Amino acid sequence: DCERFKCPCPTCGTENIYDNVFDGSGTDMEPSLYRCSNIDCKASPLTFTVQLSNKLIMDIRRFIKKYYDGWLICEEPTCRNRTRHLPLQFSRTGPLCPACMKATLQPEYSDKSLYTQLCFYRYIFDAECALEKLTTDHEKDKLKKQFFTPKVLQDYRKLKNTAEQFLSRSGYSEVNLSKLFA
Amino acid sequence: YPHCLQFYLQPPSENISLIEFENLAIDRVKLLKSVENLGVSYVKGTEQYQSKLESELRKLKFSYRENLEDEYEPRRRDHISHFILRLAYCQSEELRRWFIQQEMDLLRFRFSILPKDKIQDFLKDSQLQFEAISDEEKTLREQEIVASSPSLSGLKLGFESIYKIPFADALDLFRGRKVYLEDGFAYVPLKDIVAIILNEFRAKLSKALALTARSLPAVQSDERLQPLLNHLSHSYTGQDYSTQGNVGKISLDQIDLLSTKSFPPCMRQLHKALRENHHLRHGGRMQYGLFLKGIGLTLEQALQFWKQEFIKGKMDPDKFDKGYSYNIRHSFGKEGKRTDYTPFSCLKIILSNPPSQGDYHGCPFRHSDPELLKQKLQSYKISPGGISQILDLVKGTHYQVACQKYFEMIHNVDDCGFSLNHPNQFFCESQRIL
Amino acid sequence: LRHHQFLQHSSPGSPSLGLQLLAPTLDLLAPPGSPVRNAHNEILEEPHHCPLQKYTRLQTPSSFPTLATLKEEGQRKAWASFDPKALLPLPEASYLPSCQLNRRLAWSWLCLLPSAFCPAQV
Amino acid sequence: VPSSEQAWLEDAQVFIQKTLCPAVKEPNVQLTPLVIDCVKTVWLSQGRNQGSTLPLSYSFVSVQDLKTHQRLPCCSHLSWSSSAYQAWAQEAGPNGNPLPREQLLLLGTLTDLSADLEQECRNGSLYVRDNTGVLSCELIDLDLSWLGHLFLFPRWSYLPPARWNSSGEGHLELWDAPVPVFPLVLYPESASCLLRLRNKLRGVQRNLAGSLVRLSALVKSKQKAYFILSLGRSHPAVTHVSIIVQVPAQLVWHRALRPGTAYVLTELRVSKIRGQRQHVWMTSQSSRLLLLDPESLVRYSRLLSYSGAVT
Ligand code: SF4
Ligand SMILES: [Zn+2]
Ligand SMILES: [Zn+2]
Repeated sequence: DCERFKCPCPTCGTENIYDNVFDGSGTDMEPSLYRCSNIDCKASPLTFTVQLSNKLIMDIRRFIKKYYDGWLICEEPTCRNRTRHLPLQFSRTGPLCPACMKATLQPEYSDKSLYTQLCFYRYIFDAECALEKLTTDHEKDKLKKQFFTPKVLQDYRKLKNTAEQFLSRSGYSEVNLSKLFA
Repeated sequence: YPHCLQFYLQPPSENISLIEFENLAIDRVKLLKSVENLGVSYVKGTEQYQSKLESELRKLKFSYRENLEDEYEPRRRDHISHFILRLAYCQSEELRRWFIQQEMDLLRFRFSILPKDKIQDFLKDSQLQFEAISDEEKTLREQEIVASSPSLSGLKLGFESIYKIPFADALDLFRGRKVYLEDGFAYVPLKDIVAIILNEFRAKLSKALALTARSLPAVQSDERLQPLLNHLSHSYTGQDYSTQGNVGKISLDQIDLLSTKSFPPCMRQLHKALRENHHLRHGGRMQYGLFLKGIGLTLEQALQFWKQEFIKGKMDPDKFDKGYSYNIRHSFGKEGKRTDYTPFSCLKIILSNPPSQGDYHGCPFRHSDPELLKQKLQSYKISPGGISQILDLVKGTHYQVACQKYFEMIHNVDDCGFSLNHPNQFFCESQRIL
Repeated sequence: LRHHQFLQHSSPGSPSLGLQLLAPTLDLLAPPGSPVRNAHNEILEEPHHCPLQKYTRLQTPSSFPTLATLKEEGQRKAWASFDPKALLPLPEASYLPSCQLNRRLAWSWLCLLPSAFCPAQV
Repeated sequence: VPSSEQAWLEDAQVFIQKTLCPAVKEPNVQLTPLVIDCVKTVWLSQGRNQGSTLPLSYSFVSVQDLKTHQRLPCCSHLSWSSSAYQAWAQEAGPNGNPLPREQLLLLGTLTDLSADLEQECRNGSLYVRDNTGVLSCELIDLDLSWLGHLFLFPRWSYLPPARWNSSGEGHLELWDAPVPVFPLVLYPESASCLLRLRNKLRGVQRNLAGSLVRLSALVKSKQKAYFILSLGRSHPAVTHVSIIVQVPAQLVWHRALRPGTAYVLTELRVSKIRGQRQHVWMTSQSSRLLLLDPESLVRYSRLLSYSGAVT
């Protein structure tokens, strides 16, 4: 239930979506960044790592934009109010809508989303894992023989690194034990 | 074997990965449940009870050979595992009991393998009096030790590193006249050393345990740790082995044939029932229904099966479309995720969903009353001795093992191959042996 | 070519090809001249200059990739190298009608070597 | 007792007197009932089973008939139920199907050869002779008093061939000491200057002894198949002494000699190496012992010990 990664082609003009590292079917499977999807055109988007890099940041830097600006929405499935001026009264679940005075209020982009999505990015740029988890010997050996240079790997490494550091920067993966057992 | 063996203390205020957190949680809980099962199966000293555990335990990253101070991997894992699950069971006596009891027996086992020198020296590192005799005193005091206590036979006492004690903690080894005395520095075989260690451990451990339970509210202001806030013992397994879309493809007709040899009692009896009735209530099917995805037949094929079993029992051939079949189909749609989009696990057909009059969904071994169930199971052509030893565990209110022993008998194979947790896993096995 | 026949102990009368196929490697890299290493000269004599005890830097001479390998490989290297701009530079870059320019610039060629490849594939 | 248990109970009437003993002469009485009872002896030693005086699992088939009937390997111990057997396949690695349990009571005629050949095709090492099969069996260690008899084992490992036309033919893996169920010099440092001069210790065969410290492999040839071993004593004494071994009845010792161990041997010839002034001793046929800068392209390596696992 997150939002996929859409991508603009630098030459053919078409668009793309990058869901899982491998692009589909089994023994055929190929790396995502290899060939533009549009059948005919033959440009290979990998060779534009840096450009991808840009959009990556220039995309994430709106998701965060939402959260710290987080909407507030109503719960009693009739009222359906949308505002931000957090009111001050409180109860078990939290605060209370001013109009439907018999109901709670909920965040819209629940942080769980934000962290989920950042995991979703860091997923599809870290092929190394999904490569290791693969079962069949011969498939692994043949594909690696085929097209896993240090170069391609390194480029994945680069963008994946950007993502991972940018979330682990500081929000959520930590749980400060020094306040949890006092 | 590792340094690991240690008396829990001093919460390690690091700061860590949320992923690793829930990982350790699940791992440790698995270890606990397992140890309990493995134990209640056999008796302690049997070498199955050793082999199996020393396999599993080593498999889940907790016991290897020598390494650095404390940031060696498996000891750290053990450490943070416990000092998390501490937050698990702070809300019952029965719970805190079960947790203590299990950790107790684990430590017993996991400790019973250390080399003797490592044993005594680490006891030394533990507290003060944990010190050993000189074996010369074995010769010097064989008469005293042997004739004193009945806890030793003849003269053949092995080369155990016997121990010097303060009587002040011998509080049962001596009053029962079970040891020689040298000014309260009685000398006792290792057995009672383990005993006393374990008893002081239980004491101190409970004494700590109660404290956190008296200091809960902190977590209440977070919800990342919402599962382990109070959500472990519930309707998720170890994990989803027999999940959506695993190995299987079989045509309709064969089902009944396979039934007589492959359907775990709950299912089997429900399928007999719907073979007779050809009608079921609002909730009932929603077990059997998803259970069929266990083998994973196609909807229109499953729809056809149910249609046969519906209109032959006179269910209006028009209702079917806008009624049952509708939801039966949706059972593979958008919402149902972890609610319907999954099969069921015994810990969902036990811990909840009360079965009502004359209905069939629900664990027989729980809901079926004892002796009615006795004749009932017996009707599966079962030796009454097996039935009896089964009903024993059944009133021991631990049932998975009962299902287990039943299968073990009905196929006569003298290993359960696993520790069952899901009826569909049971099924995949039953088909494996063919 | 059946494996065992290609892998029999080579000799005129049963000669494999790997017997010779590596010929340029076989010869340009390591010509002969040092007599046999014997138990007198490995286990008994000291000092011994036995080859195994000697560890030596050794660069890379070659490799025999797949036909298809080279095909797609070149395809990719070239296609990627496809700089549109540097094809025709300033100023005539801005000195053509929208017909004639796309006309004259719809075609390109190139060629490449094994020398640009480490190792020198063959 | 129908044919089921008669399968075992016939060993007292058909099996042992025909396949586990040389039928060239009388069927020994020291062997048939002795093994008949020894099987249950070592069984009831521990005997984890339900209780069945017939160990139904094992039998006896001549050693070169597995390649005719069990075209697959066989490695077992005693008393493992199918479950406990299924509880041994992890200790280091489970990669690939574990060795099969075609259960038999491995009994073979021990000989320093296998076939009817004695000089050229000599193997030296100890292998199995039977009444319908004559095979090789991979040893571990050798002492010197088990030549020309029959030995039995409940612990054993076997292997069927690859192509009976090719090199990869069948063999066995021997785990434990030779168990027959039958009713059964010049120290290196103390002689450090004897052939150290040629003028003193050449010509005739003299006895020697010492602790094997530096032993290489054993090479074949067209004519001169041999090996050269080196020995001594403890580590703060850097000097060794060397012997050679070039006899079909003496490859047994490279199959028997072991580092860190010591020996006392007799009947060891001299060496007279052609064009090489390197006289040291050898053994011979009539001997029997008992147990006691761009120049840094090319660089010269170093030496260290280890002990690992096939990976
Ligand atoms: S194991 Fe659980 S689900 Fe399976 S038959 Fe027994 S009670 Fe029913
Ligand atoms: Zn494109
Ligand atoms: Zn409102």
